[PDB]
Parts: sequence; structure tokens; C-alpha cells
Amino acid sequence: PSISDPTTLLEAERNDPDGLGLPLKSVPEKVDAYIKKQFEIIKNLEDSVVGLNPQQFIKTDYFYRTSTIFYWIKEMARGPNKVLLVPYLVDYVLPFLIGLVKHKDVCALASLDPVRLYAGLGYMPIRKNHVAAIVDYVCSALSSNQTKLQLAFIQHFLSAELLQLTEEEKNKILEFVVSNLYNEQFVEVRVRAASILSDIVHNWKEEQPLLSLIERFAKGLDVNKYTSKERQKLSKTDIKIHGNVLGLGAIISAFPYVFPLPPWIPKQLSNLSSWARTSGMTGQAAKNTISEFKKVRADTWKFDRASFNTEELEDLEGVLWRSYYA
Amino acid sequence: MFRNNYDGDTVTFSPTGRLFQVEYALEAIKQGSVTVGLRSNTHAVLVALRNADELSSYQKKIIKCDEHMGLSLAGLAPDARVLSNYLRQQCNYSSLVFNRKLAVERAGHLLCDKAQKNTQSYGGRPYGVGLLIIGYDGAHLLEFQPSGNVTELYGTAIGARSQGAKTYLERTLDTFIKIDGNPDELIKAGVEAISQSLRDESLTVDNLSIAIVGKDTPFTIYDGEAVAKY
Amino acid sequence: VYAINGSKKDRFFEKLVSLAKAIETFIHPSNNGFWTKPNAKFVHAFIKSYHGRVKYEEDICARGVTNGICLTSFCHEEIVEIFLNIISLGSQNKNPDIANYYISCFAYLLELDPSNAYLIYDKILIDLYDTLADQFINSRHRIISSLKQFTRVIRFIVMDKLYRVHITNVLSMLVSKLDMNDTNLTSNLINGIVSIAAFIPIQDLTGEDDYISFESDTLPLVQQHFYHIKCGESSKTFRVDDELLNNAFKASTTVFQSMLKVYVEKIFQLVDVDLEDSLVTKINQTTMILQESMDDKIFNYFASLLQRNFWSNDSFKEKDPNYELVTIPLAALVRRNNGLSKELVRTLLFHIKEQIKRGAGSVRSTSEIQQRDVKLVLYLTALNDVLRQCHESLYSDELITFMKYLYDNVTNPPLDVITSIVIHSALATLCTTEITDCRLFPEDSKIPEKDRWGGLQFDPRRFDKQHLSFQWHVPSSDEITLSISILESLSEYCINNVEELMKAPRHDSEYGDMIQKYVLVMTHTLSGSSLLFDPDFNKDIYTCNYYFGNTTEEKLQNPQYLQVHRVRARIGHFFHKLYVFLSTNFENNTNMFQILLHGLKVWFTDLGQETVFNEDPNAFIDVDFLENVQSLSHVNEPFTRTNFAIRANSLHQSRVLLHSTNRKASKLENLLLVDIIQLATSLYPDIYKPAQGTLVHCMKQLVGSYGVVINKIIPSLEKAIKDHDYMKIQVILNVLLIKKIHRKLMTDYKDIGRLIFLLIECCRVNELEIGMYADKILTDIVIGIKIPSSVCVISDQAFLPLAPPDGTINLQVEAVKLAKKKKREYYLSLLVDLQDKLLDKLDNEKMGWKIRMFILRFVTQIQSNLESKPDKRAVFSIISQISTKHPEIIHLVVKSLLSTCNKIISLSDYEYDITRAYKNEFNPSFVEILDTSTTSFPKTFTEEMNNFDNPKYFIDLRAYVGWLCWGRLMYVMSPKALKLNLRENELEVLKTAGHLLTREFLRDVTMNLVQDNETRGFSSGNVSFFSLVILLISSGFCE
Amino acid sequence: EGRLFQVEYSLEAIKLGSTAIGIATKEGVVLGVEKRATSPLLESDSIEKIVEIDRHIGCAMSGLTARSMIEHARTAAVTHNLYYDEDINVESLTQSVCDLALRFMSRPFGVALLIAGHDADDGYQLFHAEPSGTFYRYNAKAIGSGSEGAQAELLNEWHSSLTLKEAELLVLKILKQVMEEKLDENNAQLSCITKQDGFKIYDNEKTAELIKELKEKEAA
Amino acid sequence: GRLYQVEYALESISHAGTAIGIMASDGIVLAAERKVTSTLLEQDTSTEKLYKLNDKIAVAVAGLTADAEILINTARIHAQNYLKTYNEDIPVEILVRRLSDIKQGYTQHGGLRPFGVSFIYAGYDDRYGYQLYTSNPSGNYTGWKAISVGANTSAAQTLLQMDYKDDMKVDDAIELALKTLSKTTDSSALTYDRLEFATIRKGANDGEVYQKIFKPQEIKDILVKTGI
Repeated sequence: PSISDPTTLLEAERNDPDGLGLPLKSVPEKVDAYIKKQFEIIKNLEDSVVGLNPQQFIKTDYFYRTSTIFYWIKEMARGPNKVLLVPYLVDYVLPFLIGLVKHKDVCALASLDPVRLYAGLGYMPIRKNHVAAIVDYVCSALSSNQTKLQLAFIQHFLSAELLQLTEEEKNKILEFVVSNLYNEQFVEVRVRAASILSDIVHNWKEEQPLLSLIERFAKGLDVNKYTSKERQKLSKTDIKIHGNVLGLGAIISAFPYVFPLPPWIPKQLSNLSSWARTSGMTGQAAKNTISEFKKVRADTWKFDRASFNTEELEDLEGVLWRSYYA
Repeated sequence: MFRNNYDGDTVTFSPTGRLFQVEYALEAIKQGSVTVGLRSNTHAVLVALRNADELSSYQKKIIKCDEHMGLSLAGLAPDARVLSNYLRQQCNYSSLVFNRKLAVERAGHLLCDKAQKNTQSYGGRPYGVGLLIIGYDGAHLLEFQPSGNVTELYGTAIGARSQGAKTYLERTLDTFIKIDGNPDELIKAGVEAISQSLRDESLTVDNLSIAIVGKDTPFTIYDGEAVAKY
Repeated sequence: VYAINGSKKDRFFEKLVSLAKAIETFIHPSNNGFWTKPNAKFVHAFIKSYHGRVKYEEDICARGVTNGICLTSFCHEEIVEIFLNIISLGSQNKNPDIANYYISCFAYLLELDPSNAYLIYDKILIDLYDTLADQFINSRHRIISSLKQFTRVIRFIVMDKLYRVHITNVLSMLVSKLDMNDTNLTSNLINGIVSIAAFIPIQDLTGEDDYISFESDTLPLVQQHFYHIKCGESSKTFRVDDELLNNAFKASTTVFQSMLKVYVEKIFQLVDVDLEDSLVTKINQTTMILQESMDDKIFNYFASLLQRNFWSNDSFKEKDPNYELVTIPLAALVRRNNGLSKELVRTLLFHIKEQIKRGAGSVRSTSEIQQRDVKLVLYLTALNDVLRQCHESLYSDELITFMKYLYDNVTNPPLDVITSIVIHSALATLCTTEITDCRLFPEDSKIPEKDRWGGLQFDPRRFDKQHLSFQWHVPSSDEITLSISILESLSEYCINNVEELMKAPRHDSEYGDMIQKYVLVMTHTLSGSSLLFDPDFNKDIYTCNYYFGNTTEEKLQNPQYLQVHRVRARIGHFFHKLYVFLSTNFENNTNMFQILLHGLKVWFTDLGQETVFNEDPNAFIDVDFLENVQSLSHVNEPFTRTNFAIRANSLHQSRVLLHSTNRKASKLENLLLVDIIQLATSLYPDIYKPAQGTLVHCMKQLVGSYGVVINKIIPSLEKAIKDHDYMKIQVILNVLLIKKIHRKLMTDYKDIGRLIFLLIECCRVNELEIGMYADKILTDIVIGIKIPSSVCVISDQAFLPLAPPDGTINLQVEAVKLAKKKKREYYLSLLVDLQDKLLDKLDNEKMGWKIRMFILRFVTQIQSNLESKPDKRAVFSIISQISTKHPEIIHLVVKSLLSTCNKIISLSDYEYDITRAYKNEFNPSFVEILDTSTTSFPKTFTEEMNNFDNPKYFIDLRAYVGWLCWGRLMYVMSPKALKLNLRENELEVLKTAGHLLTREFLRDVTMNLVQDNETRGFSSGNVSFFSLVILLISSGFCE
Repeated sequence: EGRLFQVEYSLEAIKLGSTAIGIATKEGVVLGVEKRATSPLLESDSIEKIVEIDRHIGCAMSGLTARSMIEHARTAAVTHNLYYDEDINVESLTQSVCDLALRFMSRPFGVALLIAGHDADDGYQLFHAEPSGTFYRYNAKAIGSGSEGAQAELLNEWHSSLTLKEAELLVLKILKQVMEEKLDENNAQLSCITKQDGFKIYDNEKTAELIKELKEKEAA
Repeated sequence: GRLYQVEYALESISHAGTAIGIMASDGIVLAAERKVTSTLLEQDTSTEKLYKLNDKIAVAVAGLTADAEILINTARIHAQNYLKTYNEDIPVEILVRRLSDIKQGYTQHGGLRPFGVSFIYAGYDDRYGYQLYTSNPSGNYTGWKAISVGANTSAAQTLLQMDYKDDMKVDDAIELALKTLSKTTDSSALTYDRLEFATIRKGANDGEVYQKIFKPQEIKDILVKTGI
């Protein structure tokens, strides 16, 4: 900082009425411009490796500067030099890493792990001003691996900023996760979105949002408007059904140790049983949900049996389908 | 919450005299699918209903132990394989040394004796499969539990919502007990029983397997286009 | 906690709810990791701080008006709602400490008296009833946790009208559930029983004609309430009528006798169970609390039952029985009603004789106790009973005759030790001021028998003097006369017996056993009448209940005082005579010497107070135990009458054990100290270690004994060296290793040099570990030698406020200062003389390298000190040690040269003013202060940091000023060269050091350092040495 | 209660290693594996995740090569040929491998395998053998990283009227989708099992030509 | 991948007695220091730390006695087996490697505590002449010219490095070992009853008398002549 006198420092600290002062250290204009110029050069040198194999990729100056910048970024996120890297996250660092993600064999040859650093960047000491920008950026072309890494970063950021995010930011994250639940390109993305949705729902306290989400997920899961043949056909082709089942299972899984069991959980398990009795991705998801529910509640199952009738208890038996089971 | 200090191994008794590992092995049968066993005065049948996905085959549930005896399984496949191999060896010994076909009751006794040894040894594990054994002619039907118990029933059902079939058999006992001389009607009765245990699921030529053995009829397994209710 | 506003609290409680929801899954028992201890600690600390703030706010509001910042009842309700399901999850933790951390919060939650405490009460009651019904037989942790929670909340359940009805029933179910295999379960049950008993009176509260019964009234209501609660409902909806009061105490207080009978039979069963000492003490405390919580009728019933079971039982079958589980409660009865003492005591005597008649104690088994001495039981009982007879002893002659018969008819060392305590109990009971009444409620209590079921823990009447009219025991003239007569008779009897034995000495075991028994009887006679002794007899504030009075005129007018002290002097003389006889006739014996050492320890440490048995468990309520039972933080003493009585007794005992027994040693005391010193330098480890302990105790008691000890140790060590008595040398070194003497040696400037020379002489003897011990002592002396200082930077305000308004105090202060300065200079001169003598020894003799290392280290320690005058001789001697070619010697020489040169440089820089070494204001002349508050300073600093040609200042170490902001004065180094303003002596020393810094010297030092280096660790000492060489070269001192 | 969860944990081999895909048709069985990108000077020929059991039976794996199962399968096939003067059935060899896993059940042994073969009884057969001592007959099956999406693609594409060339093209396309493009000839390895030629492993030139044909088909 | 048991064994050996082995151009000298004293413990326990494996090889021990006895018995059996098999004396390196392999095997299999013993081998054969080796619990063996094990290893190594020559004689090696031991013991002065000595030398006649173990009188005479 090197301020002229304590009076100027105190005046600058208390300028913002929010109570949060200035960053401890700041990058001067010259160094900031130098770093931005390096990133711009890397971005502009993208046309030299358009059609090169990894062996030809590993030899260009573009790869050399990419490796130098990767090493610099990894060194920055190591200790006292953390507050300085924060302003470069949205515009320079995260796009750079997500672009490096597309190069699997290149990173394997160069012994680089962009995924680990990208995931670990969610625990940075991010101040209030940058939180909104990061939330807007993460929720927004990308491939399946890039989308899954983005979901992992969102999960870690939520775990690190659980009591810091506002209601608007949490709503944006929830909407992004729900949208990923209905992904039209990848299934693993949908499964990871279901996991993140369960993590989000676990921290809800008011019953009204939970009831609204349960209603939205179970609106399309009614079995009175279909037949067994139709249900089995939908279990293998329909994407909306798969997303709704994943969301309902995530909601159910967000309540592992509730005692006594709330009345809505047996109803949702009964709704999911009909889909668990079919064959397909929806059936697999429902079976996984029921198996997890029965595994987590094995300690209190003797007391939890009272929440189900005979038919409901009987419908939750054959959900583990493994080659060693017959 | 509610941690159990007496469910570790099979050589520890509960303070009330229970063996929790044996009970868990018994509950392991519920994981497997549904099997139904009948018995008339002249014939005995078995009906069995899994598929990993649309590109996979279906698990075998009925195993032939000899030309006059057979079984169906529900639970762990390798345990059923070991028990079936042991029963085949016992039948072979009986047919070789004495030229005598082994009785179903003796087979149940041997299965119980073998299964008892895994509940007292420590360091091992009880069996995790339930069996339905049917035999020659009079006809016999046994239900074997991994705890080491045999029943000699007229009919029963095991695994994956089999209570409906069991209740149907309890209702229609007197109806199906005397269908001697008509194996097809007994097979149809078993098919109806196994249908009573299905939660709206249908039966096809890929999910249904049948076994029949009676007087003058050697043990026979029907699968594929042979379970088309012909 | 202190960010909560009573009027505006919605946002804070929403944040707290969110945090609790976040940590809920991390608190679950099945999920252990690094987050368990933090979560438990956070919950405990937050709840404790919240309770403390609430208590502070209510205390403030009780003395005026209520502000809008203070918490309300709604805050307490919200806190209870938030922390529910968190304490419950944490109570089932696998690690007991985490479970205790979570469980401890129930008391804090119930102290606030929230409107929703029914949730906690119902949950704990359901858990306890399920546990006692064997519903958790597969889970031990749930049983233990339920017991712990009930133990925590007993004192808050006991104050609720609805929940009182459940106490006594549970009190039964806990008593019958005591085990003989599960010791931890029994400990938890005993904790619950203690908690129940400490807050209820054990009395029948039914009136004259109630016609009410436990079975028909209490049980139906309890069952209905339990069913209502466990069905899924709360106690709010449970409506009752006035018949609950019939189901209350009127019917529930009639079930105590069966519980007491079951408890007595359980104790008699536990007598034959191998148990830890702490559990036995806890059970004894349980029984005593139960006894003191009873009324007269139940107390009489319990006493009769206990005596009946004691005289007829099927216990004490094992060879290691727990006698104190029965003997201690029995004496407790005698504490409450001494009228029961007589016949019971008589019976004991009779039974004892019967055991002697059947042949008990006729087989010597000095190692242990064999299964032929059930008589011991009676013995122990007698002890405890005789400990609390108080004035109910004026059967004195019968007891004295019985004691003489016992001491003349029994000869067995394990049995002799036990029998020797009868006299101690008899003497101590008649002359010890102590309390006798500790009941929860007195028999003639004005408190109505309807507000007694809490012990008045939360009621101001617990402070009433009427309620706290404790009954004490104060010795009378008859008791003192009886004690004196008993003491004189026993002393004469023992002295005559021992003299008769010494008339015709023998060598068999019976002779030694009889001598040891008589000496033990003498010791216990000394210890029993300890309170009758005056520590200042030869020649205060805390005036305890000394019978003979205070001051000195009153004491000298009572002949009993003088005759007691005459008896004590005679006992001491006889102890000396016995020591002489044992030394001259029984040198190889060990047990008799140990008994004599214990006797001397008792005779020296019992000049008016008792310390041998003051720490042993007895039939008194433990102050620490009862305090731990009834203590709540932020609450001003929520105690009971028993707690206040035991606290008063403890304070009296402390005031008794607060007097100073330090005195000038008399002729007898000096002679006994000499005897103990001689026994301390013995050859048998079984003898001198207790002798060393007794010597330490006597040195603590006496004043100036250290001088005698050292003045007898030094000649003995010298004589042992002369006669090559290696064992004596080794034991003398071990004695010199005693902590107290070791500490006092570091400031003994008079004889430190002689001891150092003796240690050097010992170092050359190589037959045992003597050399290693001598080297260790020398190293300790080098490390811990105290060099007096003449610098005291002290503010004048540290003594001016306490200045007396007299003009004759200044002269005394000045005289004291002058005398202290003279003594300090004399001590420094002695140290300098010792250093010079060591240098002479080093230079003259050629010598093992250990002594050379010791001498170099001592000279370095002396010279590096700022109060010492540098010497050319020491520097020359240190430098000339490189010829030894020993790497350790060379490293030590380098370090010594560095230290001496640094001391000389400090003398130069301080301008021969050592006080400036501690002055914060003073700075060296080469250090400059720069004002960084100027407008253009940052640019100047930036330019200076880039200035390599003509620097203005230097910063050697880490710079810190200006990293965040400028404005403070900055200390910098001057760019000029450093000069030395040294006088003739320091300049001559530096020239002498430089003259020896030849090329060959440096070559040898560097070669030895390189050769003695097999690892990269470089070394900053070498850099400092090179810098010192550069300085000496640059100043012209080195050629 | 209690249950054998170690077996279930072992069956979670989605992250075990490189993707391996097998497709069974009426003309042969195609096995395709992912080749790791290693140092240019390394001899990539030393990496063999497709192994030959015998002339009519081949195997593919997803985990570490380090072995006992392959040796046991070869020994069983040779022993059956010695004892019965014929070729062992594919299902019989799979059951032998499963029995070997079971004997050497509450603990898993070995790693998952894809066994392809041909015999006169059941034509061309593909089996998935799991470390639980069990196996499943499959009409195309994918293991390793990205196995769920690959299996969904196989469900959408397999139609029982495929040919050997179409099976190879499907294997290459699915491997490219899993590995996200840039698979010329060094990120994949192909092998075939046919009645006439037996078990063969395609050389780099044939794989490069197949990749070129796949690119041409994509261009259309 | 550190081995904690091996480190514990090395630390235990670091508290044991000090042994010194010096190789000259015509002989080898082994010395050891006795530390246990009780004024009633017999000092005629054959040789406490110096042992003979055959007529050509001797060993000095630092560490636990039972493991040392086991290893020495095994080495003697191995040497006799080699002599019976090939009718020739076993080379020193072969026996040293055998013992090192035994130690390594004891440091790899579970349920076996590593040998907390350090060995100094002094041998002679016609392939390399005089040979000096040091073996540790880790199983590594190293050849040396002057080596020391036990308590004051570093100081003794420094002293040997200062005053060792490649062309020393047997008496020079004896004096060097005595002076090195006298300057490192923590018992002030070195005495005959606390010392064990051995020499392996070949004279002008090819007799190869490699079994000279010094008697207490001889040790006293050597100490008097040297001036310790």
C-alpha cells in the first residue's frame, strides 16, 4: 500500500459505508496492464494450433506461453498472493482454464491438471464486490467435461460462500442447476446437476419453497395418465421425466437424518416406486434414490417402518439390481 | 443413532438370544426376484421371473440337480451355485454307490446341515439365498432358508413382493392340490400365482422361466419361446 | 452473543437458524472427522456465553429499569428451538468428551426457565424410562447417555410439580439396577443416586391420617403421564387435578425403606468386588449424602439396618475386601448421633477378642494379609468409630485397657500398622475442632415440609442464620485432660517397653517386630495430639481454636501446656536414643530405620497441625465432590445446608493449616536433623530415599538448616574421596541432586568454589557413574549460576505511594541500599576469584577434555556478563586451547571469543554505561532516527533504496516502516565506519586477541570446522566470527 | 442392518480407467479401447488392453493390465482343448473366469473384463465379467470413463442388423464422443473376432483408414 | 517412503557402545568399549562384542545381544557350509552380503522386528587382501578404510578423518584407535577392563593367523605403551 500517512489510510478505509474496507494489497496499473497484455497475446495466438496433433501442439510457442501462464496462476493461488488474483478471475483466469480443459492429451503430455486448480479456485478469499460478478459468470457451447467442471466449481463456491450469498444469487444458482437438470446433450451432466440440486435444497429452511419445488418436480410424474407400456417406453426416451425424477430424488436425498420422518417423504417414495419398477435411465435413477434412502435410514428403520403401510413397505424391496443378485 | 453392538459376526449372541447376521442373510433374499413353487399329487412346478438393460440377457433362476430333482433360487447367485453343485455331487454319490435315487427330504437335510456350518464358524459369512426344491413323481416341494430350515410345503413364494402369490396360493390350495394328471393346468395355476405378485408388470418369453417334474416326466426347464403359455 | 438486540432480533436468529441447519449433518454421530471437536466447542461456548449474558442482564435489571437491549423470554424460546436436535445428536457421540460437551448444555438451557422446557423434560424422561426398561439392551451408549442426561437435569426436574412424582420411582429403579460386573454402569448409577439424594429430603411427608399409598396413587398417574408423553404428545396438554398432590410426596415418600434395604444389600455385595479407588470414594460419598438427607425416623431405621447387616452377613470372603464401604458409613452414623457409639464399640471389642482367641494374627505374613484376619474389619470399624465419638468417650478406662491388651497380645507388622491407628483416632477425636451436623434440613426446622424438595437451592432463606445454625464440636476441659492422661500413659508404656527390649537385644524377627510396633504406637500418639502442640514454644492473625489460648500470658499459666511440651521433648530424646541404639546394633536392618524415619517426620511436621491423615479419605463429605455436584456457573452459590456446613468446616481446616511452623532449631531439633542427615547418606536405597524426604521436610520446617546440611555434606564428600568410598560419593551426589538443595546451590557464593573443586576431583575417579553425575552437576552449575546485577530501570511510582509519612525511613532505605551494594560487590569479587582460580588450574595442569570444556564454559559465562571486567588472561587461555585438536573445544573457543568481543563492543557502544542496555529511550550513536512524516519522504526513500554509490543510511534487518503507511520515526544505520571508544583495559584485551589471530590459528580453526562438518548445517556463527576478524583487522589490533 | 457393500464399491468401475467398448454382430465381434497419450519416445506398442485368450476368444479391459485372469483363461482353454479335442465355449470360459474370481464370496477379486468369442453353438458372443464372480451376456457394452453416455449411445444405435464395418465405425464414433474428438490413430485401438480369421488386432494403417472413412461419412 | 522401524533400530544403536575399525596396508584393527558395570557383573563373558566367524573373518557388534548372537551363529554356519561345499574359505564380501540380505528380509516381512544391530566386519582373502565392511539394520553394507559405529559416531569419524593415512602400519592403526576412543568416551579415562581389542594381520610367513584377540594384560600393556 505505502500510504502517505495514517489519516489518508483511515479516510480511504471508511469511505465505503458497508464497513468492509479496501483490499490489503493492490496491483499497480503497469503490472495489471502487463498481465492483461500477456492474456491477450495468449488469446490472439489461438490460430497457430488449429489443426495440430498433441505432439505438434506441445512444441509451439502458444503452448509455451500457456504453460507459463498456468504455472503463474498456480503459484498465485498458493498463499499471501490470493487477493491480487481475484480481479483476474472473471475475465482472464477462469476462461483460460476452461479453454485448457478442452486439451486432454496436451495436458497429459505436459503433466498439467487444470481441473484441480479450477475446482480449488472456489475457496479463494473472494470479497463481496466480486461475488456477484462470479455468480453471474458461472451461471452464464461447452463440452460435457467443461460443464461438469463448472458444476463442480459452483458446488465448491456454494460450500465456501454458504452464508455470504444473497437470496438473488442463490436463486440464480438454483435456476442454473435446474436448467442443467434438463440438459439435452449429456446424462452425466444431469446426474451431477441432481447432486448439486440436493446440496442446494439441503440448506433450505422455509417449507414453502420446498413444497413448491416438490410440486413442480412431481407435476409431470403422475402415473394416472399413462400405462405400464407407456411408462416403460418413457423411462428410456423422455428427458423431462428423467429430469423430474432426478430432482425429486435429490429433494428426498436432501433429508438423511430427519426423525421422525415427515409425511411427504413416504408419498414421494411411493410416487417414485412406480418409475423404479420400469427399465431405463429413469428407473435406474429411481432405484438409486430408493437404495440411498434405505441405506441412510437403516439405523432407525425399526422406528421408521410406522410411517409406511404394508403396500408402501412392500413396494420398496426390489430396488438393487446387480449381477450377483438373482 | 441406535448402534447395534451385537451384529458384527455370527459367533456373538444378542442379549435376548438373537443372531442378527443370520437375520440379515434372511433379509438378503428380498433383494432377489420372485419365485413360486407348487405341488400336486403327481407333478411339481416352479415359476421364476431380471434384465440389466435392453441389450443384456436374463439371469438364470432354475438349476437342475439331477434327472428327477431341481431347484429355483432367490438371492445371491454364487451361494446358489455352490449349494446346487453340492446337491449335484450328493445325488451323483447316491446314484453311483447305491444305485438309488436320492430322496428330496434327504436333500433338504443335507442342505440344512451344510448351511448350519456357516452360522457358527467365525470369520466367514452365512449363505444369502433362498431355495425352492422340487422332486420326482410322490411329488415333493421344499423351501430352504439360509438359517438352516426346511419346510416341505404344498406351495410358497419368495422374494420381491412375493406376498401376493403366497396369499393366492393360500386361497387356492384346495383348488390346485388335486390337478393330478394335467401338468399344463398346474403350470397355468403357477403362472397365475406369479402374476398375482407383479405390480402391473407383464410376462413375456424373455422374463419367464418354468420348471416341471412329475411321474414319467423328467425334470424339464422351459425358457424362451417355450414359456409362451403353450 | 453480544451482537443480539432484544427489540430487533429477527435477522440474527435467521442467521443462527441457517448456521445450525448448515452444521446439523456435521454434528451427527455417524459422521466423525476434524469438525467434531470444533462444533462441540462452539455449541458449548455459545450456550455458556448466552447464559452468562442473560444472567448479567437480569442482575442489572434487578437493580433498576429494563432497557430495550436486554434479551426476553422469546429469545430463550428461540435459542432452545434452534439448539434442539443438535444437543440430542451430539449426546450420542462415540467419543465421551464430545458427548459430555453436548450434554452439559441442558443445565444452561433449563436455567433460563424457558416456556418450552417441556420438550427437554419429556425427551429426557422418555429416554430414561426406555433405558430402565431394557429397550436399549443392544446399545450401551444410549444407556450411558440417558443416565448422564438425567444426572444433569435431576436438580431442575426436582422443582417441577408435575415431574417430582417420577423421582422416587426412578430412585428405586436405579438402586436395584446396581451391577457387579459393569463398573462404569455402577458409576453412572451412583452419580444419578447422588444427584437425586442431594436435592431431596429422605423423609415421609405423609401427615397423620391420609390413607394414601404409593401403589394405588403414584403408579397410576406416572403410567398415564408416561403413556401420554410417549404417545406423541407434550406435557402441555396433560391436564391433572389436585389428586396429583396425593400422587405427590404424600404417597411417593413412603417407599424409602425398601430402597434403603436394597441399597445396603447392594453395598454389602459390592464389598467383595474389585473396584477402583475413585469409585469406592464416590460410593462412600453417596452413602454419607443419603444418611445426611434423612430425618430422625428414617435415620434410626437405616442405622439399625446397617448394624444388623454388619453383624450378620455373608461377605468378606476374598483376601482383598473393600472394608471402607461399610466401616466409613458406620462412623458417619456416630457423627450424626454419638449416643449409638457406646454399645456398638463395646460389641466390636468383644468380637476382636474372639478373633484373637481363635488364633488370628499368630502367623507372621509381613508381605501381605492372609485369609485368617476378618478381625481387621472390626479393627477398621473401631478406627472410624473412634474417629467420631467426640464427647461420647468419657468408656475411657475400658478402651485404654483394651488398647494395652491389643498392643501386648498382637505382633504382626501389617496388623501392627492397623492397630496403631486406634490411639491416633482416640487422641484426635477429643481435641479437634470440627463440625458434626451437616443435615439437609434440621429436625427442629421452621421451614414447612412442603418447600423442602429442592434444599432451598433457589430460595433466599438458604442464607438465613436460623436455617444455617450449624452444630460444631469444641473440646472441653475434660476432653483435654483425658487426652493428656492417655498421651502420658501411652508414652510411658512404650518407653518402658522399648527400654526393656534394648536391655537384652536379640536378632530374631520377633524382636524387630516388637520394636517397630512400639515405635509406630509412639508415632501415632504423637500424631493424634498434634493440635495440642505450640510451634513457638521455644521462643499471627489466623487465631484458630487453640485450647490453651492466644498470646503468651495465657499459655504459661496452664500447667497442661508445659507438661504436654515436656512429654514431646521426652519423646524426641527417646527417638534420638533409639536412633543411636539402632545405629550401633542393627546397621544391616532396614525396616526399623524406615519406621524411625517416619517417626522423625511425624515429630517434625506435627507441631500444632495434622498432615499425615488430613488428605486420606474419611467419613466427611468431600468439599470438592459436593461443590462439583451443586455448582452452576453465573449463579451465586445455589447450595444446600450440607454444602455450607462443609465449606465452613473446610475454611476452618484451612485456617488451622495456615500457621507458620518455622522456628529456630533447638538442641534436640539440631541433633535429630544431624541424625537424619547421617541417614540420608546411607548405602541402602530403601533407607536414604525416605531419609532424603524426611530431610527435605525438616529443612522446610526449620530455618537455617541448609547451612548445616551443606557444612556436613562437604566434609563427608571430601572424606569419602580421601578413603575412596565410592558408594558414599554416589549417594552424596544424589543428595546434591535434590531439587531444593540444587536450587539453593546456585546462589551460595560462599562455598560454590569448594564444591566445584570437589566435583572436579570426583570427575577423575572412574569406577561407576560418579563421573557422569559430577559432570551433570557441573553443567547445571554453569547453566544456573546467578550473577548479581546492578541495574534497575524502575519508575518512581512503584514505591512512592506506599511511603510512610516519617522522616526516619529515608535513612533506613539508604542504609539498606548501601549494604546490598556492598554484598553484591563482595559476591562479584568471589565469582572473579573463582574464575581466576579455575584459570590457574587450567593453565598449570596439562587434563581430560570434560574439565577443559567446563572451565571454558564457566569463564565464558563470567566474561560475557556486562558486570565483569574483561581480562587478557582469560582471552589468552581460551585462545590457547586450539592445541587440543578437539572439535568441541574449538567450537567452544570460537563461541567464547565471539561472546567476549561482543561484550567489549557493547561496552564501547554504551560508553561504559551498562544501564543504557535496558533504557528504551537510549540508542547507540551509530543509529539514526528519521522523521517519516514529511511530505516528500516516500520519494526520498524510493531513491535511497536505489542508491548504490553514495548511500545515506542502511537497513540491515527486515524493514517494516512504510509497508502500510508512513508517519512514525524510523531507525536506520549510519553509513560511516564504526569506531571504538575503549579505555586501556579493553583496548589491551582486543590487542591481545588480535595478536593471537595468526594465519596458522585461522587455518587450524577453519580446517577443524570443515573436517567436523558432514552436513550442510550453513552456520551463522562462522559468519559472525569472520566479521569479528574483519573488525579486529580493520582496527589495527590484528597483524 | 448389514450387507456386502465392498462388492458394490468394487462394481463402481466407471472411473476405473480408459473406455472399452464391445459390439457383437452376426459377422464378428469388435473390441475398441482407448490408448493413453504418453511420451513420444515411448514405444506405444507396449500398451495392450486388448488381449488374446485363444484363436476364437479375445478379451478387453479398462483397468490396469497388471494378468492372472488372462493366464487362467488361456490355461483353461488349452486344458479343454487337450481334454476334449475341441474349442471351449465362450460362456464356459466366462464361467471359468468367474469361478476363479469367486474362489480366490464377500470380497472382490480382479477387474472387469469384456470377453468376446465365437463358437458353433451360440455363434458370436459378447460377455461382461465383473469382479463379483458374475457375468452378463450383452449386445454391445461399454466400460470405463464415460460409460453411461456410451451405453446410452449403444442403446440408441444397436439394431441387430449391423455388419463388421458398421460395428467398427460405431465403436470409433463412440470412442471419439467419449474422448471428445482428435482421435486419428494413436488414441484408439481396434480388434476383431471372426469365425474364419479368428482373433485379430488391427494395425495402425487400417485404423487410420477407418478414421478417414468415419470423417468422410461425417462430412457426407 | 521412510521406514520407521529401521529408524528406531538406528536410534537404539546410537545409544550402544562405540566400535572402531581401522584398515592398514598390512592388517586390520578392531576396538570396542565396554559400558556395562555393576561391581559384581562378571567380565569373563568370553568376548562381549568381538566375535570370530571363522579363522579369517571377525566381527564387532553394536546393539542388542540376542540378535547379534543369532546373526553370528548364522554367519558361522554359512561359512562352514561354504568351506564344506568348495573346500575353500568363504570370501568376506559373500558373508557380509548374506548377513545384509538376512537383515533386509527381516526389514520387509511383517511380524518380525528388524535387527537393531550394527556390524563391523574385518576379513582377509586372496582376492582383495584385507577388507573392512559396515552393515546396518537397513540391509546396506559399505566398505571403509576407517569406520566407527555406536554412540559418538560423528566425533570419532571426524577424529579418524583428521589423522588417517593410506600407508599406516598395524601399530599406527592401534594407536589411532586408542587415541580416538580415549577422546570420545564419556568416562573421563579409558581403562583396560572397559576395552576389547583384536587384530587381523599376516606376517612374512604365509600363515595368516587372523585370530589375535587381545588379553586384558596385553590391553593394559598396549595402553601403557601408547600413553592413554
